[PDB]
Amino acid sequence: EVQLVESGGGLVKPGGSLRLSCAASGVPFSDAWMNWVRQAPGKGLEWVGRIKSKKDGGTADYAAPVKGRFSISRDDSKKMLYLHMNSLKTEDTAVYYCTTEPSGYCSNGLCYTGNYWGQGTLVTVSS
Amino acid sequence: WHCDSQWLGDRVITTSTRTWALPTYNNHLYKQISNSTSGGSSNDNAYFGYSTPWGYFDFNRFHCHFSPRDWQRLINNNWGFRPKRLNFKLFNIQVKTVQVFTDSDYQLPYVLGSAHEGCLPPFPADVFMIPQYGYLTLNDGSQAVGRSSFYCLEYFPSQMLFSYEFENVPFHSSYAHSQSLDRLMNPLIDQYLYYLSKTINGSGQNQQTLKFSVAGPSNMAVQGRNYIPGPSYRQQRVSTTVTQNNNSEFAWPGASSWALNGRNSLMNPGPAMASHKEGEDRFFPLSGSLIFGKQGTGRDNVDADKVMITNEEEIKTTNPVATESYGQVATNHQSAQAQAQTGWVQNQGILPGMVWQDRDVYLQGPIWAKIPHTDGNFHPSPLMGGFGMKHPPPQILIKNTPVPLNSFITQYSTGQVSVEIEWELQKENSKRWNPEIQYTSNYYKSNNVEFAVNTEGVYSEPRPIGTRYLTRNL
Amino acid sequence: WHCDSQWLGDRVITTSTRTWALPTYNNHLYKQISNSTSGGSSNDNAYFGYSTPWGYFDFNRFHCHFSPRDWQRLINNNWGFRPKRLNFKLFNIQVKTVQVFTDSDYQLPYVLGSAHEGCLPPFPADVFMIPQYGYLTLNDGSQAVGRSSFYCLEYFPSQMLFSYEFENVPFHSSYAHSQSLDRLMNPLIDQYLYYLSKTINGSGQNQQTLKFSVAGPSNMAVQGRNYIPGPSYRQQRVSTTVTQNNNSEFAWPGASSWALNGRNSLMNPGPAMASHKEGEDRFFPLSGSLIFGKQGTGRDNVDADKVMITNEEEIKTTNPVATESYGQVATNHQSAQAQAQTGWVQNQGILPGMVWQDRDVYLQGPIWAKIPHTDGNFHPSPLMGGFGMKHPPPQILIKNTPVPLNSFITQYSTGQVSVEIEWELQKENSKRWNPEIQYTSNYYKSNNVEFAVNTEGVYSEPRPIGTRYLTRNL
Amino acid sequence: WHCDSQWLGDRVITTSTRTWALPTYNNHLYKQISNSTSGGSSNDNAYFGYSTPWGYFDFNRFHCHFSPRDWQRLINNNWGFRPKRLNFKLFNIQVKTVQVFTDSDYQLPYVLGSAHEGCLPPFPADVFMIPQYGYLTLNDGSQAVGRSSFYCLEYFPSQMLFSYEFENVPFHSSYAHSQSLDRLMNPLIDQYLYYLSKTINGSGQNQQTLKFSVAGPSNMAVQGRNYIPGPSYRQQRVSTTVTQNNNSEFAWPGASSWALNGRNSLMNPGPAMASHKEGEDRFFPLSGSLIFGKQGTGRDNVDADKVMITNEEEIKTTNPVATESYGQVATNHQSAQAQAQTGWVQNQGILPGMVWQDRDVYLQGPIWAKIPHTDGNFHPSPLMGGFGMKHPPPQILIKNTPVPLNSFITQYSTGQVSVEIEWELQKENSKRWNPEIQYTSNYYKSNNVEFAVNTEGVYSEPRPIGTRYLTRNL
Amino acid sequence: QPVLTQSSSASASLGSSVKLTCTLSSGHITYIIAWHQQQPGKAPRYLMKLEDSGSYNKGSGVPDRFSGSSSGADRYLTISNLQFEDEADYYCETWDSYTRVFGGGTKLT
Repeated sequence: EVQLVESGGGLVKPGGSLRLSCAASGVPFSDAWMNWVRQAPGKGLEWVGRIKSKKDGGTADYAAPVKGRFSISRDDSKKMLYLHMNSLKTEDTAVYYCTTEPSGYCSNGLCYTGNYWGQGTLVTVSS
Repeated sequence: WHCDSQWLGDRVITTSTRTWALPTYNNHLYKQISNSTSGGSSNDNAYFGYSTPWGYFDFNRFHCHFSPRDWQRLINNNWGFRPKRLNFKLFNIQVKTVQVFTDSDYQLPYVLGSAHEGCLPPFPADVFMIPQYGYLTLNDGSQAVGRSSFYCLEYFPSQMLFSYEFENVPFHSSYAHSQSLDRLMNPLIDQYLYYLSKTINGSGQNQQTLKFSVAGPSNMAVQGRNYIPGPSYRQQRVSTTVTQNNNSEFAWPGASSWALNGRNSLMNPGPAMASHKEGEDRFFPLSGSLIFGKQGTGRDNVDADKVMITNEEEIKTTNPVATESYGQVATNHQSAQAQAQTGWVQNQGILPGMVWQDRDVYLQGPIWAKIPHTDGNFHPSPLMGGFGMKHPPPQILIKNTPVPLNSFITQYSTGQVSVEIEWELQKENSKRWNPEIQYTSNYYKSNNVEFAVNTEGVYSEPRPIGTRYLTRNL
Repeated sequence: WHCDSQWLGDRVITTSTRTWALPTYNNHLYKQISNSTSGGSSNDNAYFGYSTPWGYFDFNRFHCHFSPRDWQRLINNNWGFRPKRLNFKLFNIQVKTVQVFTDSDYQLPYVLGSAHEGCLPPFPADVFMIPQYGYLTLNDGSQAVGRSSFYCLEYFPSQMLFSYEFENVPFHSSYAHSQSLDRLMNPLIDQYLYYLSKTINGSGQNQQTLKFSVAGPSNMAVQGRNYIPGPSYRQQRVSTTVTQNNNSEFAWPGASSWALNGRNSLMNPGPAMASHKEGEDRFFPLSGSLIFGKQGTGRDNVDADKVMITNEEEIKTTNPVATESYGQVATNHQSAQAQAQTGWVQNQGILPGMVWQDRDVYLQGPIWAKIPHTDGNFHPSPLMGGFGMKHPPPQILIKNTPVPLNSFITQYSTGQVSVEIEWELQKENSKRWNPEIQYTSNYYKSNNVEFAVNTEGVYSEPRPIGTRYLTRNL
Repeated sequence: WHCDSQWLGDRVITTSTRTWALPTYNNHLYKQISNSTSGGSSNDNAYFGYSTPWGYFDFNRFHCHFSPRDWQRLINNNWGFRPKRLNFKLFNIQVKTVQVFTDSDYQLPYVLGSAHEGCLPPFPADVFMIPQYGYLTLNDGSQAVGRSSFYCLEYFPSQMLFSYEFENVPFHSSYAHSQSLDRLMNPLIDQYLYYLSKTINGSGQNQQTLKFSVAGPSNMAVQGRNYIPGPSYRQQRVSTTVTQNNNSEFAWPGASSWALNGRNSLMNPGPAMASHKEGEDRFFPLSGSLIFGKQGTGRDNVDADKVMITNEEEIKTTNPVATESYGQVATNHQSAQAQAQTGWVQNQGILPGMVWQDRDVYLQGPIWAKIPHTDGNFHPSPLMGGFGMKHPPPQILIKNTPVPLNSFITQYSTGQVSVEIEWELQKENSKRWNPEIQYTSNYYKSNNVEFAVNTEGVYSEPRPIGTRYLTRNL
Repeated sequence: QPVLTQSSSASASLGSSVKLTCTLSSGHITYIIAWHQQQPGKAPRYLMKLEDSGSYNKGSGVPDRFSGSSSGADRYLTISNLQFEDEADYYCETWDSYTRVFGGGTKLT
């Protein structure tokens, strides 16, 4: 059973920086691609970025709005996914979900065809 | 000069006589070769070996011994075939002495099972050059190790100027099942075995239940079966229509490989598996199919119409598809807290009760291979097709005897080579009512006749011809 | 009439005579059938084939040849058995001519290995109906392909109104090991081999140390072993207490399957694996058992107590549990910067040095299956149990001759059938001191007698009887 | 007294005589033993069994039958060996009667295949103590089950005070290949097969193409090959430089293991795989390599300089590295949407066309094992090395007859044992020009000669000696 | 970059089937898509993903009344039996190697 919890959400002034973290469970974190998506209150889902697995290279992809402001990091040893936020905007305030990559994740010659959303974390950017 | 084929009962005797030319290689020297002498940087491609002045005769491909009309006559009328005897001759020597010896103890390395060029040409009027002999031994990078070997071929006694008995091997199976592994059942009758049809009554809380049902014609996927399809090692799927393919380079990065002593090697062709699902002919495994070139095709970066890609779709009855997963397995214990979880098997080894078909042989493809000499092996039949043998037809080495000290006279030889193989046949016993599929030429008119010369006199083979046409029951 | 069992030394002869009734099928027509004729749209359930007016005789289940007391006599006193010869007779034809022939070249599809209903009844007084013959061939969806075969059984010579010798097969093993694969050791003595006991001295930085201990009686998990258990392909674990099952429909979604040519077939019953861990009797593998219905059990969605679920737990000595992972492997290289990571091996194929037990045969279950005709197979012993054979007992086809053109006389036939099989036995040599487990009846009073008639004269078999009671060493 | 080795042609005859002492075990009692009696709380370590007053003779290790020179003479000059006959003698009985019987029907549990201590000493002047016979049986926890067996060895007829024919086994291959599995090719010639060199023309959009190239000497990784390396089950990699290992306990947590009936046994030594890559000998698999121990070492938590870790590197030509993945399999279908992906394969079972070498045998290591009696096995050769046998050298059980009822006289016996084995040999036919690698002593001076007593009279064997020196072609 | 279009909101009465359209951009036609439901107060739930062929892989924890099918460049989701328990935003997503795109949501009532 795969479980994904997020943390690091709270109040930050419009100028400033914050880190979010996602600690994966029940999934082979080393072999899987991860994703961040955010949902503005009363609005639909919006994708943020992904982090590819070590085998495929540690490169990360970013959505056009958040490009260059945010970074995604991963700690394979600690099985945690990170989102570093810098230069915030009022519009940024959303519930940030930690989701595994939709295609799937294949570990040790076995593939898994289904997707697991995180619990979600509310981030209110205000002063 | 003997070239012909004698069709007698259950046997075939195919004689072939060719003219050859033997140059002087390496200026009569045994020269060390490695990737350094070539300049190769990469680690996977590192090698160490020696190049020898000797040549060798390679008759190891089918189109050496079979004409297209003999090959059609074989594959349409017969279920199985295999070699019995071998008779080799070398005559009409013309030197412009010549040493020759067979290696009947297999004391040299065996380079014939590697599918190299240099065969006796398919068309008898051709003259062929004799390829150079060389062998690789152990290496670390481009360096050797103490365990590496050096073989002087002058240290073998040779005749200055034979018959062979093939060891017992199974018939190559020329046929394609008229049943599938999963449909072997009687369509009219129910089984007496039950399967679990329903785990819940309906939408709601605490609805768990167990309901069992008879497996029968109505639902055939759940019936119990006595056998399962062959093993799988998945291949990537490439498309001949290039607009499905990804706009990225995945030729080496995306290919299935195996690693030995730190060096990766592409898995080619690999375990025998169907090439594509029924209805999809545009896909082929990345390294899972034998690819032959058309006549006159260049060496480097040819397009997809210059090569002939063979496909195994005949064996899709008993074998998994190369580009698909073998199946699903359960990855967890369910409970009220935990839902059922399954994973898709990418590679599956041998399990008891599997069945499979080996890879097909082609007019252009290899006949035999040598089984490596080892403590163990499983299903030694070679992966490129043909007949695996612990004692295959021996290597035949030949060179010009040097006439003079580095100063020698430029000298070459030529002659005739007649090779004769006795092939055993297995007749088609089928009671099938309706007519078989056959191999046919097409009556529709064309500029040239297939399997014949053009206006410049160049013999060419239009398409790869497989061996499996007639059908059997599974 | 011949029914009895001659028990002679190491041999058994089981004779069974029954009465049959043969109707007229398809009004003397061959008919093309497929899923489109029935109407099931699913792609996994797609089929194509033909139905024939012919019927056939199926004695392939054990309870045809064995009374319950002859079975109890077989399994309690004997370690192994296997069929040797067969004698078949068909007499007392009563038509209210009759064609019959046997297929001794195996030129027809073979439907007798799929565990279909239609056997000679277990109870000698039951008049039974012969099943209809039909077969499936290749298909694409519901359509045929150019490679599909059609067989007219009129085109086989028949006799209008024999003995068969079983090919050599291994003794079926009726016994359960008194040892387990990992406990084969001497409990009193140490090994001379060392294992790695400690990778660190204590809690703190830079504590890396390397310490080796002796494997022995105290710690048995780490000892070296010459053999490892057989292969596994994991099944989902289902509970017979329904409130421990998940509240969702996972019959098909959470099941282990294999895919062939794009059709997913349930993996049933699958490789031989222990049904459940020691002490847990309520869990069975989802698709990984044989499930027999009780007398009168309905066809569709019957409850859990209408059926009989067999358990393989006798083989938990050499075989992995069906619902468990085979083991663990390492997924990385440790270093100062990375901890040791491992993962579960859900499905494992054959490795050298494995040992395993095949699946048990039951009084209800099948006797033999036909090994497919293929280039290769591994451990051909069939997955539902019994004896695998490349030339099994042939199919015996029978029909009524049409007497008149679509206008015919309504007509049927009846008569007697006596099959006689010689069985070879393997005696129990054990030096075990304490008494064996035997298969016995319960003495406590019941309204009915088990394996006997009720007040309506309807014979019933209360439970499946396995073959494994006596013990051997591993 | 007979000790000497007869070297005659193609065979050897080795003879060993030792003096022994036989005590009185369990005060002439049979006693039930389990982990409850032992005190272990773990399930993986749980067991149930019996200890007996009997002893037994174990000659199952090589150094019993071979001096260090006879081993040097064997392994340098021979390509293979295997036992033929055995002649066990027991004489010069001295008591302070004696029962002896051999178990030739294999009706007792067989404990000689578990690599226990208690062998005849390597140095002929030592006097050894006969180990106590005990066995294990089925258990639920520490409790027994109704299927457990009890064996009274008194119920076997014994002689109050023989010769054996080894069943046919393959020659153990005492050689190392001078070629590697991937390098079998002719380095000088192109193949006629093509591979997919490129999938895109250049950087940009919509660049897809299929470009094919010839597999040849320049790129050897992509060539077609008939055979693939043997199976793999990955082990964790430990370094003998302790700072390179991770700072945490991972000996048991990170180890490769298999599970049987819910009990986890370490995978030791496991499949035959090369210990380490070329150039890295500081790494060794966690449970992969047979670890011996130096003389006078100690039982628990010894350092690394107190053990002898054997390496299998000679088989790195045909076998995958134990600490590396087998290879990569394509894990999806590429398309315009998704990039091609591949995944590491940790464990790979048998595929058709695999070849492998078995594990080497050492002067100190075991000779034979007993193949379990089961319905199936694959490549029964044992995993600790040596010769697998269904009916191996019988167990020879010995005890002192009691002289008195629990009151007895304290008493022991002693005497002589001689065992003589005939070994068939396979001579080296190699045509290699340059000299072989040999097993040789080092000239450089030292305080003590190797494989010899010291000033206190303690014999010791300094290093493990493998059997693989001479080379063959692959 | 693909563009996912879908209806703004659609409702159905209990016990009946509702169908929901998700339209792929042109030239992205062949892409595989996945469906998610989000309860009004909860994190989204993966439903299934459907190919251009009409083949679909349903989730592990999902009822059998969900199914999907596709015409050219046009994707569907069919809720055959409507239970008051599922009415929620149904999002349609599609992914590419470079980026992942979501639909605007469809509120079911």
